[PDB]
Amino acid sequence: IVGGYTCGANTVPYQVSLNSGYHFCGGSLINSQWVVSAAHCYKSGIQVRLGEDNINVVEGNEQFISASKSIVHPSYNSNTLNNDIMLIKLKSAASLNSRVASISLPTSCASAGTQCLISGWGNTKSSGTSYPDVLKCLKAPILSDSSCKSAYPGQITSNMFCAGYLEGGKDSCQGDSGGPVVCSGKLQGIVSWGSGCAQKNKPGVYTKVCNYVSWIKQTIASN
Ligand SMILES: [Ca+2]
Repeated sequence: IVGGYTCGANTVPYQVSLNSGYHFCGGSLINSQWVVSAAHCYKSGIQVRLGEDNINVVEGNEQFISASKSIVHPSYNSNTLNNDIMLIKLKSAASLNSRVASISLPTSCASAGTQCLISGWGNTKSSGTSYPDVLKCLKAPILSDSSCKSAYPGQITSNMFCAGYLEGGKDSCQGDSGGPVVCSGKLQGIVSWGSGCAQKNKPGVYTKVCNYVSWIKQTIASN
């Protein structure tokens, strides 16, 4: 997260870190045994880390649970990042309380202008590299389809939306991928891509979760 703020320990209780010896992506807990992330985060050998604030220090609310299966969306195209979404099942159920909690799926697609909370452990610099160790947060509005397509001609599908600031300075970034965009208490986006970070007229691009609620529910119901 570039230009954000320190969330505070366990204030984003659905935020997970995907660990394969190191944090490599975020995700969102959507029930006690399922996490949703970005398909471009896929790898074997994932351990899901819940209850994290400082990902380099054991602070006392962590749950470390290995993945039993990962399901990349059947239509994921890694070249275009269309359908950049995947589901990760936990080997055992997470224990849920105030510091570890699932985030509700949307009942509808949120509108341009809605303010959302974007969070992750990714790079905090647009020129250079500094990773924060504790969870960072950003409040940002969903942008119109027309501003999104004008920023990224030929690249925005119906499964994507932009959020952030056309002036730059505030954005998600490398290492935030797979993590949440939450608006009015519902998971509306997954951190997916962007040209650099916090650049002018290059806002963040996010997987549009509302398109995938039926796939997520039916996948969970049969796996
Ligand atoms: Ca920790």
